[PDB]
Amino acid sequence: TYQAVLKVDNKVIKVFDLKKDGPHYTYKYEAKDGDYNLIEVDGDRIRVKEANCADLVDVRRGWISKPGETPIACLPHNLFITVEASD
Ligand SMILES: [Zn+2]
Repeated sequence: TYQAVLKVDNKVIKVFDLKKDGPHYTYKYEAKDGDYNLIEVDGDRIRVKEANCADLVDVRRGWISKPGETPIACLPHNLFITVEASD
């Protein structure tokens, strides 16, 4: 079993459990300045579904689910999603 760690501005703000038979939902990160990234968890996988950064690189990256995968990164918003083991 794995977990996704969402970090923004060097603060870990949310840890999502990645369960194969798990729920499907969205979580919105939105800063006071209007910068936002919409996280979508679908069972055991996670992505940024939508964002308003200038290049949408994190959106275009799509889903990750395994610890070794390159983290989802929105560099303009200083936001990162990495997958890791339940330790
Ligand atoms: Zn981005």
